[PDB]
Amino acid sequence: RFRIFRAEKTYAVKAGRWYFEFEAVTAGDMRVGWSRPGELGSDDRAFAFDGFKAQRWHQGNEHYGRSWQAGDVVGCMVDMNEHTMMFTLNGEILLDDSGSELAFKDFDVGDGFIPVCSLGVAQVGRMNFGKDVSTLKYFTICGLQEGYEPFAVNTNRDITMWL
Repeated sequence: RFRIFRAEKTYAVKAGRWYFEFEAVTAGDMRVGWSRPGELGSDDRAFAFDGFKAQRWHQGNEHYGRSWQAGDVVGCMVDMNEHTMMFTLNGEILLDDSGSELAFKDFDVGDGFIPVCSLGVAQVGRMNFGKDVSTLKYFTICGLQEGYEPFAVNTNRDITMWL
């Protein structure tokens, strides 16, 4: 079986610019990206980078970026206002075959998104939401100046209020 990891769904983002990292400890079959709350990216429920085969997945697959080596770190960026997603591999922005840095675009906000990843057999990968921002490895190279916030910024609050 595959192991699927996701942020707590209450923390889904519907606006703003958000960043997290995924360390590929092994270099095989894993995927990482953004999931709606409710084969990652084979359907409409997630938008994912496949660093094993160098593909972007949403409702199907296309070549995008390049494959990881063990120890590489993927940066995952979503702009919920412009409706775009980008990925970096060791800080370098990945492109599709048309030369675009927009991994995905023009999606509907719906109920928002949470970070997600999938780990296949014998795979090891770790999401870092940046609660300790200094543990992010490539955020200062690409993410910080561009105005993306570490996803942990959205998960520090644990109280809600009504009336």
